[PDB]
Amino acid sequence: PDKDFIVNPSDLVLDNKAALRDYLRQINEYFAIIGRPRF
Repeated sequence: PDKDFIVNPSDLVLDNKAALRDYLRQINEYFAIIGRPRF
C-alpha cells in the first residue's frame, strides 16, 4: 500500500462526503476574489 488517500479508501471512511470537504477548501478561494473576509 503506497498511496494513502487516492479518493477511494475501499469505502472505509466517509462514504459520501468527499467534495463537501473540497467546498471548504475552495470556500476561501471563492470569497477571496469577490471580497476576502477582512475589515
